[PDB]
Amino acid sequence: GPIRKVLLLKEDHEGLGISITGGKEHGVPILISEIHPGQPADRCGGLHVGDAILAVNGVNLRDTKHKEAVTILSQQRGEIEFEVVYV
Amino acid sequence: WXFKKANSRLPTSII
Repeated sequence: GPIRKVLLLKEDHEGLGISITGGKEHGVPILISEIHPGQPADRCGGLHVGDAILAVNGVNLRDTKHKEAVTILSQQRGEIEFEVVYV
Repeated sequence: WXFKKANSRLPTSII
């Protein structure tokens, strides 16, 4: 489908509530494999298992290795914009 | 539907 931009609100004591797989070294996007119930990703209601995370807060993750992408994602705070597309 | 490379068993992180 189309690119969507979705806002997630994460409190400082919370994680994002996603499992992510993929990355440049695998020739696939950064992908959401699980959405954990009640955590910020679930609450925003705009993200699905199978979504590729193209960018977070304007950080392009289309050509980044797994670990680096996870690091960038885990550094995000507050109101976080995900640019996603369903694969 | 079907076979997407992005569905294959790959290293995963929980965040």
